[PDB]
Amino acid sequence: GTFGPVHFRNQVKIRRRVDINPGHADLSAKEAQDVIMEVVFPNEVGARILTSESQLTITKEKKKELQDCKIAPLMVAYMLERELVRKTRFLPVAGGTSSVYIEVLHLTQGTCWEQMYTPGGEVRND
Amino acid sequence: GMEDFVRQCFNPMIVELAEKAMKEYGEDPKIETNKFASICTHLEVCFMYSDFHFIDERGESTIIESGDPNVLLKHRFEIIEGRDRTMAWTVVNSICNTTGVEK
Amino acid sequence: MDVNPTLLFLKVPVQNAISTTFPYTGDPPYSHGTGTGYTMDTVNRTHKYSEKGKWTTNTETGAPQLNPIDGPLPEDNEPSGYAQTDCVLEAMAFLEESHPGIFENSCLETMEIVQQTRVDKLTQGRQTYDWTLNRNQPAATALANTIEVFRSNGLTANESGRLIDFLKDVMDSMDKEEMEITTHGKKKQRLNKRSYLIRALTLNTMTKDAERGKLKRRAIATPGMQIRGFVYFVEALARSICEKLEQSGLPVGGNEKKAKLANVVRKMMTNSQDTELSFTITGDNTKWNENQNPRMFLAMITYITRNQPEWFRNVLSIAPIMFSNKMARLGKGYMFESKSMKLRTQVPAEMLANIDLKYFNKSTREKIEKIRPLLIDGTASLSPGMMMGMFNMLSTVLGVSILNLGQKKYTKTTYWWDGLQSSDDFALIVNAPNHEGIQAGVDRFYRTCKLVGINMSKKKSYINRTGTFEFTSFFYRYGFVANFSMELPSFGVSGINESADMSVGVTVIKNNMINNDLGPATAQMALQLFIKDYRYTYRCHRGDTQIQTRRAFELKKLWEQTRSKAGLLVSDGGPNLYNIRNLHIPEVCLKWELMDEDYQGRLCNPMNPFVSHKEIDSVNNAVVMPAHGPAKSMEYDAVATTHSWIPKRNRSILNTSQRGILEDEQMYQKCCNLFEKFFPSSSYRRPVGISSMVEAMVSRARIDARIDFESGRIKKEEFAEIMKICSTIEELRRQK
RNA sequence: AGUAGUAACAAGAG
RNA sequence: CUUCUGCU
Repeated sequence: GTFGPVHFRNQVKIRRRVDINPGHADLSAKEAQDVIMEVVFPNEVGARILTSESQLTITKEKKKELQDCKIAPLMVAYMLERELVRKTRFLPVAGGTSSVYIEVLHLTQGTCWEQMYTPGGEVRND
Repeated sequence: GMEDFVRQCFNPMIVELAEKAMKEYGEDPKIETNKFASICTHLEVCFMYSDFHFIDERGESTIIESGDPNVLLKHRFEIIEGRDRTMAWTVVNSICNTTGVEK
Repeated sequence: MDVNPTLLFLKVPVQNAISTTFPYTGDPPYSHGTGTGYTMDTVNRTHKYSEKGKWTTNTETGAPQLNPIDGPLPEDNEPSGYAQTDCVLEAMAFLEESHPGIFENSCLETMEIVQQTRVDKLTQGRQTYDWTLNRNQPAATALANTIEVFRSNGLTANESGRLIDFLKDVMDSMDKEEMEITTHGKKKQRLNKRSYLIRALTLNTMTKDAERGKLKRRAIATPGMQIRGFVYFVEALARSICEKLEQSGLPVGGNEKKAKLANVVRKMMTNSQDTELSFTITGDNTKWNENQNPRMFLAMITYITRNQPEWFRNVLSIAPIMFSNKMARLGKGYMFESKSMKLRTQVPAEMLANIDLKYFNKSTREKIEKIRPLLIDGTASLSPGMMMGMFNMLSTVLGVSILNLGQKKYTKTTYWWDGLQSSDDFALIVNAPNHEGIQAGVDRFYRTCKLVGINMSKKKSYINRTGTFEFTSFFYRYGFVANFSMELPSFGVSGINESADMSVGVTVIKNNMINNDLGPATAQMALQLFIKDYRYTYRCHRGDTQIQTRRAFELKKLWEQTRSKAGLLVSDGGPNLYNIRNLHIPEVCLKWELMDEDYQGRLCNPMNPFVSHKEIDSVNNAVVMPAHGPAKSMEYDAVATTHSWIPKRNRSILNTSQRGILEDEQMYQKCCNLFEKFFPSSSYRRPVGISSMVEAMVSRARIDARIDFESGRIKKEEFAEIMKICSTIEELRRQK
């Protein structure tokens, strides 16, 4: 991340719904669970079947990454759910509402100041 | 009428399996008697399609009516039918994920 | 030079400095002893506030009942529960007219809920009165005990797993002539129909501990398993209705609630005419629960469920019917002492109906004399009022209906009103051409509330110009003011475990910075104070410190062995690396790049014995109770580490008659934990099926053994042994 | 005695 | 006596 100057201003934070976990943009709740189940409990999947190129790619990548993993399956499923299912919460925001910005909301937007911050990594085109 | 005929013309576990499946399906066993008999015939035939059939050490299919418990015989057929959906589909996934056959 | 902090209000507006007026840095006033006195006082007050009603005697329970509905109108500002059914129905009808289809849509959704709700949902929550033991038990334990009792008595319809079937079973049990229960010496007890009914409608009572802002203590009530089933559907319907009401701020919570209130109030202030004077009334309603009669909720449920299927109306209306016949258990009892003989003793509440009055003081003697007529089998009949009513959403709907009645099209006058209502708290905005109009509107609103039984507390309410008010401890001064004192108890060590505490502490600091106006300098100092408290509480001081503690040797050895000290977790004596930059990063991930590989492997070893995982519903989640309001579920980001252990459990039940229950719990765990070894997804998703566990586990074992053999994960000898054992298990189940 | 305050503690169950 | 317990 990159830090810019801190500007003292009269911050007016409005309460609205913002993204906590962006999840996967091409998968819905159901799609996420379908991949989760298939990756963590391939035998207990049930009648559900993967029906999307995105689901197949994610399942293949996670299975390749989770080879010989002795971690407790419940933790793996919980972490996958965190990474995939979209989660939103009402927060008093003044700047960007993206997850990359909401997570550092405490550091960037204050009651009488704003910290110019540019989170690392790539940003979603949308 | 019909329920008594099914009780008298089928094995205890067969009628038990059929009736339980009826309960999980939603229909009452004492009302939809034709369905009950059809289910019992189906279950019976499915289970017969695996009775006495085993695989020996050479991988060849053999038939053993008097099943010896000390003989290392692997059943040739695994009955998916007669179990709860969940358990059945669990067996389906176990077979697909290990053998590789499409689900 | 007498310093006086109150004089600070001469310059800073009270609201901007409201945090100063909160003593939340001190210990909350706990309650000492039994809650019998408070419960009897609450019953006596509830019956006194409806003393002019009709007295009847129940034909089933045989206990006296009071019906204040349609009683005389209030001739004084004294709190009155004589609600008028026609006025309540008229208010509901006007509410429906103002929001067409609200009841139809809410009923459609609630109906579906009823169809899809499972029995497990009753496991949520805590401290339910288990009628099989006459004691408070966890919701899951009370539910299981009730289910086991019903099965032993022939009520076998709850096996479908649908909550409506369990409710049906409850109804059949109510019609049962005799009930059989088990006690433990595993004795059997028989309950007659009357006694069953009394113990099925009984509500246990305790004292509200750690309540702030009140001098006198109060008593709260918990219902049994039978009532909880219908209460869930009634609350679901009320919630569905409240979601569509603009003035109802109850269903929402957190920032969503503040956002709703700010938007609603803003719009209310806006649509107001420029030529119309505006005033705002702030204040609670006195004796809210003691005056909300269950018959009124029955009337509202019947009106809401108009045109709906008869089964839906019956299932929704069962809850108010049972609550109208509810009996409150007095409680622990009373304690006596002899100074001359120097000895103490305890009299159970069940003995108060027959005990002599010479042992009590004047106040308790009067309370006993006044409650004696209503005392039935150690429980007092409590038909009037709603003792610690769970119908918070329904009461909010009623209050909103009264609020909605203040539109200019209903008042048919120059003045009009609107506002916000949540439970017993409200904020009313009245617009009128002049002060006379404001007074007329206030009087009309007060009288209409009295009509419905609701009654504004003139003692703790005030009216001022529109723009500033207080609602549920949120102080609005042209915009909600960020009060920080309310969140002070949330600081410090949460007390979950060595790992969850750190993540929760930093998460609390971050949340307060975001929401409660915590300055960055204050955030830094807070972080420092929290780390110091954390270290002094878990004895995890820095390895290079000379502080002496029973855990100092292991920490010292670990500090000497590690090469990169900065990588050690704070729980292992490592230095604190947190700051405003990374309050959102879990410490394991924050120090991962600095941790030594050997220590990193030891700390995150998945085979470690300390880490334990329950259902996913209880993974990385904790229950935190703030200064005001009920318990809330807080989700924290933490990595599974050896520090994520579980604290010891209370063993006081180990030397009592009910010790067998704990043993049973152990047995159940011994079986459920084994099932997890057969069905790995048992925790992530609830398993389904009608077959016995043993049958499912043996079948799964046979399938897995075959699949492993075919794949080659096991040898011929291992497979032969497995099946041999499976056949032995089947024979063991058959032999019995 | 003391804590404390509408009722307790100043150990309790074997 | 000794055993058991500090939210049951």
